[PDB]
Amino acid sequence: VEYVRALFDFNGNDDEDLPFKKGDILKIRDKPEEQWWNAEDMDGKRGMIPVPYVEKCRPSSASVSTLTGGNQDSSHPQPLGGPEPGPYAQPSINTPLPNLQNGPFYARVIQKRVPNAYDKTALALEVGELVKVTKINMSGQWEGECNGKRGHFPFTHVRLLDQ
Repeated sequence: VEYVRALFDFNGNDDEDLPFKKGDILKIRDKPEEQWWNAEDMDGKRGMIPVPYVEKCRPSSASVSTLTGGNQDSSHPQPLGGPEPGPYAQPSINTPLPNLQNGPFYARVIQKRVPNAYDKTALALEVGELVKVTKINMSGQWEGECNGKRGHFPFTHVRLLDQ
């Protein structure tokens, strides 16, 4: 309900963010939006936080483990011939993952397939859908989340919304 647990690590960095790492318990103070929530550290520090990076602290179903013991390792590339280190002639910077990514916001996937959280964890979506990328490690192949269906995929086929 109120306080939440961050088991996705955030390790932010700013005055308007609440960096954490280690099932930290952060109390909610103000939630202007639904995707983001203003939390407070256990020390007395207030900073924003990506909601998806926490569970919500609310039991109901069995097996709380949302992924405990997954595959932090990224999937190998399918394309052969190194098409390009970035997107096609894009006068903009719609490059894969710039840094941390503005999100977890709302991305409009315009080019994917039909994978199974088994194949390579690769979430399942369709051109004209949208996923909320939350997990972001490297600046290339990271992970995301739509309807729980987490996985990986290049940002070279999405159109970030207006949040």
